Amino acid sequence: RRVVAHMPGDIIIGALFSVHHQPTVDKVHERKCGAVREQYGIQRVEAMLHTLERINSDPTLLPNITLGCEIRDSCWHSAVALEQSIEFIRDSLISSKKPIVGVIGPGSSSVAIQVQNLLQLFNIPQIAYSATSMDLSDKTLFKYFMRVVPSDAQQARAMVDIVKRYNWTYVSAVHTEGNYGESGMEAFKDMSAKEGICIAHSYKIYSNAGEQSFDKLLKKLTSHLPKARVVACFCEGMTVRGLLMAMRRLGLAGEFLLLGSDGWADRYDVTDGYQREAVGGITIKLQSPDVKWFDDYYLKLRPETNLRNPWFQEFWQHRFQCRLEGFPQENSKYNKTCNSSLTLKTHHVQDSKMGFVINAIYSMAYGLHNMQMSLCPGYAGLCDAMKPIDGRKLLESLMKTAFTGVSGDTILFDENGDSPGRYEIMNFKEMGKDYFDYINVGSWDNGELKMDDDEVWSKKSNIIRSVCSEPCEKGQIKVIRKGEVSCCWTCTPCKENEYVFDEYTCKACQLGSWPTDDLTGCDLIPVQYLRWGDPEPIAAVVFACLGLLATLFVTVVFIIYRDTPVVKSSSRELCYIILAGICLGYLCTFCLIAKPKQIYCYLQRIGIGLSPAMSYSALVTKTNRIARILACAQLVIAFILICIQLGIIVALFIMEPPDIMHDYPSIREVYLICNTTNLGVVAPLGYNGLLILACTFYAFKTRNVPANFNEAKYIAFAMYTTCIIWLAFVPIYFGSNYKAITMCFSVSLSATVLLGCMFVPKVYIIL
Amino acid sequence: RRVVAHMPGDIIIGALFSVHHQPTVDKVHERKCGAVREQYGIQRVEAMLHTLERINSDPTLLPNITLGCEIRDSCWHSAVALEQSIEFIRDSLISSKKPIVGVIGPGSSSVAIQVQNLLQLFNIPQIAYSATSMDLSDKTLFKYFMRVVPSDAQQARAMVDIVKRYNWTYVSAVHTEGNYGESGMEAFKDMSAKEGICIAHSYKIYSNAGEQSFDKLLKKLTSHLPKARVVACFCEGMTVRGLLMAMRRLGLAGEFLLLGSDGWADRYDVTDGYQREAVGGITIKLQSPDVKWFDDYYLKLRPETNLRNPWFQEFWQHRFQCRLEGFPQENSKYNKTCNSSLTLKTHHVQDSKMGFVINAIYSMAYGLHNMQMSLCPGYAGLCDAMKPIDGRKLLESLMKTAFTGVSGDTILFDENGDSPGRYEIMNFKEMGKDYFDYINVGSWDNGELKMDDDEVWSKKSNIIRSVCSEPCEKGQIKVIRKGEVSCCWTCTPCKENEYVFDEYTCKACQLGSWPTDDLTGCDLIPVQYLRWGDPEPIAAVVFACLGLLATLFVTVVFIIYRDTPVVKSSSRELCYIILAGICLGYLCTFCLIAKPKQIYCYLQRIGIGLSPAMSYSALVTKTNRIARILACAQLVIAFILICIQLGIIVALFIMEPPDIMHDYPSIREVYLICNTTNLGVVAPLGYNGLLILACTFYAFKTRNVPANFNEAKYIAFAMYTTCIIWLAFVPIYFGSNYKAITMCFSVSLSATVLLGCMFVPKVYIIL
Ligand SMILES: N[C@](CC1c2ccccc2Oc2ccccc21)(C(=O)O)[C@H]1C[C@@H]1C(=O)O
Ligand SMILES: N[C@](CC1c2ccccc2Oc2ccccc21)(C(=O)O)[C@H]1C[C@@H]1C(=O)O
Ligand SMILES: *[C@@H]1O[C@H](CO)[C@@H](O)[C@H](O)[C@H]1NC(C)=O
Ligand SMILES: *[C@@H]1O[C@H](CO)[C@@H](O)[C@H](O)[C@H]1NC(C)=O
Repeated sequence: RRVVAHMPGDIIIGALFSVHHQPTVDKVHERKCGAVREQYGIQRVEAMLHTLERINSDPTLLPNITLGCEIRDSCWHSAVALEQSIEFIRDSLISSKKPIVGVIGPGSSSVAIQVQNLLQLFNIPQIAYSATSMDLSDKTLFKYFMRVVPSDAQQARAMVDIVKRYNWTYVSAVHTEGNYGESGMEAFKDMSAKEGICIAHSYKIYSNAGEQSFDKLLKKLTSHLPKARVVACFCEGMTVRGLLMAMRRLGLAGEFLLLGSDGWADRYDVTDGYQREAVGGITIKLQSPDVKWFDDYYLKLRPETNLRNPWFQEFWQHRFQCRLEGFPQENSKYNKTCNSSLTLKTHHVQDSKMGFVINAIYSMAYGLHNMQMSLCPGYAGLCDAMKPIDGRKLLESLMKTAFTGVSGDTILFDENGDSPGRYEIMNFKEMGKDYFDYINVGSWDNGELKMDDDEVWSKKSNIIRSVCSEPCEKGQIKVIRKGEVSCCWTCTPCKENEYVFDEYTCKACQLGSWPTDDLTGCDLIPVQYLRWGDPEPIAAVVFACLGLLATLFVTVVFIIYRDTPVVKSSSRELCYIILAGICLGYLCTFCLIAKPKQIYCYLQRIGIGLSPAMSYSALVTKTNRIARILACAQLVIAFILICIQLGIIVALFIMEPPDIMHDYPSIREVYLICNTTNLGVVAPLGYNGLLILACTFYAFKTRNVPANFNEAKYIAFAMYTTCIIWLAFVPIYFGSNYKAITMCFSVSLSATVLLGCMFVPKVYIIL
Repeated sequence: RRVVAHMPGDIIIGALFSVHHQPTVDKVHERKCGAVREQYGIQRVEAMLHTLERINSDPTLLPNITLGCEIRDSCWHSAVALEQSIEFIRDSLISSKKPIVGVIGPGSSSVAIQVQNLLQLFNIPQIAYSATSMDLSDKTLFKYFMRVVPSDAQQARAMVDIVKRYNWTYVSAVHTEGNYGESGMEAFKDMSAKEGICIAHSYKIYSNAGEQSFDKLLKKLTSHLPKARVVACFCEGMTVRGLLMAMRRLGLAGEFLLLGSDGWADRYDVTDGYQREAVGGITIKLQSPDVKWFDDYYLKLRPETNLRNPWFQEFWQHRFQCRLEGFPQENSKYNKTCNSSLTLKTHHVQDSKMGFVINAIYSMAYGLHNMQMSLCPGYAGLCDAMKPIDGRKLLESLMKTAFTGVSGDTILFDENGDSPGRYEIMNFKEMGKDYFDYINVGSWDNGELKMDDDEVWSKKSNIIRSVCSEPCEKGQIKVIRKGEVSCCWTCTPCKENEYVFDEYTCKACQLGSWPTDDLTGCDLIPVQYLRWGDPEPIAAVVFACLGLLATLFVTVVFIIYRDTPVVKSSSRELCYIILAGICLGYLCTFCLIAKPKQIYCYLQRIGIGLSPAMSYSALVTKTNRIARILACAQLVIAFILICIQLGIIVALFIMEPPDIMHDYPSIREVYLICNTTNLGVVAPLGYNGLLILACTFYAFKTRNVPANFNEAKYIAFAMYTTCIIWLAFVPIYFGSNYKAITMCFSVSLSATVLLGCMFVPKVYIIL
């Protein structure tokens, strides 16, 4: 029964426009709707009527095709829209009074969803101009749905893009609870993980929550205020006003950067009285090019002339509160009559989604045109393959369609039947006096963000990067995981020996290698040289040189005077073995102090093994001779004893072959030593000790022999001193790391005491 | 325009019955349906007409309420059903010619789903009588849906229940591919995991697959034929025929137990010609009580009398291929006329879902009655709160409704708007000759399965339990995981020392504990006793006794004759120390061989430490005396030497305090020994060795002293033998576990050789 605005045509596009207000709870079953909507309603019906006239008058597309329409009141309520959609469907069915080819979707998403659920069963393509819910992106559930508006998912995309632009990490996130805000925050946090942006706490409040509730929410948000300053509300306007109430009450303004979605977009009524409260906030609007087409088509519309629109007349009486008695719709509500002088241009503000409506209409027109060109390239009108027009092929054409819209830019439909995003970023800035207002600060389009950074803050004193992680020191400071968020670093330095393995992971490289200046990596420290002017090495060298000079002098003296009683007092043949042993022992000091080559690794051990063994073998033979007392015999004994230690050295070579060892006293210290282990040093020392104990046993028996001018007494004393020195320096050797120096001093002083205690009396006597 | 069977009433229940056949592809847009369905169609319209008359005539419920109906052709096709549903909805809307309160759902599930998608938007409760798809169980998607039939999920439940009853694990599973079979197999495998039933391989074929494809499927199934014998097909009849073609071709019958869902339920046409092919198969049907109500209401229906049903007349001409020229529906298709004598009782077979239709009708009637009683307990007719009847409250009543159905049992609606399952299990058994047919073998109801096991196989020679895991041996056989399925055990035995920790997991308990007979657990083996009649212990005891007798005799003899030259030859005072040492050493043997008590742990070590040390201390003093040669002095030396070893024992007690050790030579052997470690045995042995070496050194000097009638020579020889024995038995001690026995023999023989070599000559001389 309800009146339908019917424009005649050949291919007939239906539409649902929210002409009347939502009926209250009392008339949900009767379904008597409220007052006529001005901005959302009749503007749109006039829009499509004029648009269809223009398309009818445009030879550019659909040449011999006339497009009619039916406008049915949608009342912004699901029930009424469903009634009207039923009327559409039955008309189309009984047609098979004319079949509806497609339909322009209702405003609200919560209504468009149900209308889609109904239309999906009859292959009726629907195009929406206001449905922005992202649950309509599915094609499993809503196959026949087309949007010239981007979903709220793309609002979330724009917000995350601008946050990325301003380089923030630890931002707070609140959202209105319901269909809108909840899903919006889900999308936002979905697209946050792809950017590494952290979220403080996904707070969730109503628009009807108490002032106390709002204050509690503000306190909860401010709990992390020092760290988190940018609060993204996927918020309704009333939520914004609630938060502003809370901010004025708590007085915690300034740090709270209110980044809002399409809530307080341009709606200053949201923030009237609270201009100072939320200055510097960032919001988003849909791009709405003011279309002059409708301005010209609409401002010249008088009630009498505009006969085609049925309720328009009625609208007049409500628009101006005047009762046009002359007009058939002589409503008794208004007292005064309507003056002919009263025009419509006054207070004329067109809807904020006018571009979208026109875009949807052209979208369907171009869909039909594309399908016509695909299937009817013959007759300029309706071909054979179009007479039973089917929704499947029309939707197929509509998926793969594009054109320049009335707005100015192109309209593309992706896989999910969504137009690309087209947003304007705006800031609630303050003027000179208390006249704060909204100003455009750039645009967001299809992914590319063109913001005007210089416009906001007017300087480089913006809100600090809300982050839980200050940039770590490039030296050794490594990130940690506090377990709270994914961007809360405690830049604790790595170990002195560690390097920067990763940004979040630290490691220390292999032994010997030490990190660089900035711990970029690590490098191997040079090995020790062991030929130095160090006091201890030079002291050893001086001692060895003095010993060599003394040995050479005494050797020469004893070789020349080989018949004197003083020389005859001792073995005039076996002393050469002593001299050779002593000289080799002295040269051992020089052997150790050099570059520790493989050949040197051989020679050093060879010398330090042979020379002491040889010397003490001669000593033990001499002591045995003395014991016999109180010479082609003892030579063989001495040779065998020397060969014993030579065999020991050979066996040690066989067991553990020498190689140039990179000795590591620490990990930050690298020295170069041969592979002489504990066994490799003890074994020669063991044999030397055995010979020394033998000498001690065979000489202690003759501790008090003053023969040859007090010879044996001083020899015994010196040997006791030598034994004491050996037993004292063995632990000093093992309890230190200056191994080469210790061996040098030990052998040098051993030979020195021996030579200086057995030969100095002899030299003094002879000269 | 399409003719609607309209029964007048006050509360009007619509219905959709598949009156005509599905229109072919050529007339999907024209929507001209095919021939009139007999079994599925007009039976049901007559059913509901008579049922509504009866409910109208029953004062038991809805006293002053008359129920009308509209029957609209459903044509088994989605498009026609949607057209008719649109008509219903528009009638109901314009009513607000009379409002439809509810609707009886279309037959097919693929049609009921779409009709539900349409009706959900208008609060129109729908009850289905044939929709068995389990995607309709959801209430998120299909809120206003009621089923008097159970879903296919419950067919899967029944199959899994019977498999559980017959106790099978490793069963093959095949399913028709599509809406039916795929979802059915999903449900079956869902409910299999709750029972631990394994699946061979979820094979998936069409009903249109080639004979080659069917043969390939049969080969794939038979690939596991020895292990898996029961093949559950959630199968269409054509799939069954395909599998039977394959079975006849391959000739792999017998082992293949065809457990089928509602495919070849009673449809012998599926298995005609293949009676021998799939004997012994198990199938399921919906319980269909043959309702005599409809039999009486329907058999007395003549075309002329039955004016209320519009197409019934037409049905007549198609039912009998006679053209009733007299009747207004004088179809020209049939040549012959209709004889008045021609009745309808011939070949009368009612539909297999008659009970379900009547149950649905009564279900809606009882829903209305319950809601009436809930809201209108006043006027016997329509109260105030019912005039604008709403679907929400009607569905609320329908959810919480129950009654005794026409079938005989109750109808309950759970949370998901589903009636409980009611199935009859049937077997394709063989008669005497080649006359194999279906026979009922029990029922399944709401969860309780009442099968007739004795009916099937007629003996205990059923199909073997198709399992991958034979029952493991109760001893130590543990299950494994081959990685193929969750019930493929290889009953490998556990370790000899292991126990049955779990059915699938094995473990071995703590040390010492050994498993029981059946490895139920483990128990601690008793410790060693070490007081035995074993040959070696008894030999030690005999030796010790002989030694004690000899020692006592010689002690007495030497005490009496304490002045003889033979006795005077040795120390006539120090020999008492020797005798006491020897006797204590002998008693050590008895000390070791007993229960190893804590006090015994003390005493044994004390003795074995003191006695040898004391004896050898006296020996070393004697040897020192001899060395002085070649007495209140040596007594103190001996006492000090004894106290040395006593202090050694005390220090060993301090370091490692004795405790009763459960010694474990192996894990299956438990002995009881003190905590005498290597150190605790070597230290006394070390001291003993030191004294022995001292004795050797001091006696080897006097190896050839024939004084006192060849005394020292034999003593030296015996001491050499003793040293050899010690050096030989130390490794024998360390290279064995008979520690107590070894110590006993060592000490006993040491004392024996000592006594028998130092004293036997003396005794022989004196007597
Ligand atoms: N964009 C709207 C608005 C929208 C929204 C989207 C989804 C769910 C709820 C919901 O309600 C709110 C609340 C606050 C801000 C914007 C929205 C749409 O419905 O698509 C737009 C037609 C609606 C209009 O202009 O009134
Ligand atoms: N039980 C049915 C039957 C059914 C089924 C269920 C779901 C999807 C497909 C489908 O097709 C098959 C194929 C073989 C066996 C049974 C089914 C139902 O549609 O509910 C029953 C009304 C259908 C009838 O009697 O024809
Ligand atoms: C982070 O943002 C700042 C401006 O706030 C700017 O330096 C740049 O966009 C980002 N930083 C770097 C190092 O690129
Ligand atoms: C497994 O099934 C068999 C009959 O096939 C029967 O023993 C019983 O139901 C099950 N087994 C046991 C041990 O209960």
